[PDB]
Amino acid sequence: TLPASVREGINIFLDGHIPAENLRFRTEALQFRIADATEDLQNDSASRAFSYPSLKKTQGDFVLNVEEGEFSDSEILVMMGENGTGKTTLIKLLAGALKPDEGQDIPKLNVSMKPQKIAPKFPGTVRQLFFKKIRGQFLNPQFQTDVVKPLR
Amino acid sequence: MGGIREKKAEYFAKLREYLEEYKSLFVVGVDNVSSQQMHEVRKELRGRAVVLMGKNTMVRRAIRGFLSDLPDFEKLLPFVKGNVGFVFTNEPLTEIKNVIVSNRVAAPARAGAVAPEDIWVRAVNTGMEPGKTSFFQALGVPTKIARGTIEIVSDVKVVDAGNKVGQSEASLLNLLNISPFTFGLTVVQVYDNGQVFPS
Repeated sequence: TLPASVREGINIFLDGHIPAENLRFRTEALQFRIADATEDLQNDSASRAFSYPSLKKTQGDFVLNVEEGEFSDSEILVMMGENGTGKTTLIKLLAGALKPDEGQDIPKLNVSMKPQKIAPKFPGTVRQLFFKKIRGQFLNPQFQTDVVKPLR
Repeated sequence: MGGIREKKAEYFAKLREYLEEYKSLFVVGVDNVSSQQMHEVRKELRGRAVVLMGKNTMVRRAIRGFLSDLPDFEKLLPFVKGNVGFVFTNEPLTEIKNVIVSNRVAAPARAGAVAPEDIWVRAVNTGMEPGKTSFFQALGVPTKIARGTIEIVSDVKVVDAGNKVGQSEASLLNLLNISPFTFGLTVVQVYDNGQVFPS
């Protein structure tokens, strides 16, 4: 486009439309849930989910400390912070991939995990790999909208 | 189609003379066998000597017996089962069984039927593309996707003899193209000359 101001260009971007060009570049507008919008449920499920105690994982060059926290069912938790902080380490411990230097987390739970940096190391083609994991998830309409149709 | 006999005592009367005309009398099972298969099987018998009719109109071997001196009553437990015929023949006992029992007409199993013998499915590629592999697994046939085709992991027994074949079990086997049994006139009994032979 023609050059614009900092504030102005950003504002137009988020609308998903540009007037001179007259194109709706993005099919749907971006919106964030207010938190008023969310469903209101009493949450616990089985009374709360599992909980982890203090954990520590020390490489010998880096040390991670964790404060006891609780997790509940049907919730979502964000993890933020800078890399090298052991954001990755923490998740691994919960995955059971890593063993804590101190602390323990032996849960009954079944865990699915997605790694941070993805480098291929699986022989096979893309469809075969995803079908082994689950077919039927591939059938769902949700998955058509998000994965299959956009990329092809 | 109308009400007129649909005979009673008349068809019995033809049947009466038929046990008496022929030496060897068989009690036989159509139930399983298709009728191109039965009708062909019967073509063989027919050149040699012939088969005739009944219900309980069949069980009336007693009247036939009563005319002569041969059985009653006296027989072990009247062996008749669902789906029985009588084969009247010149043909001696042993040969009749080898014609009928050996030469059966192919055919696939059925859902809700008791398997007569052990059922197995082989290992190898079904040749079929990805889909509901799950249906196979439900039966206790292990399968997995290898090379983008559905393959059966191993040979195993799906059903044993004397156990019923489930409705799902049957359908899935038919898709595989796996059949295997011999259909025909399942011999259930013989009379010849005052003597009773079981199967």
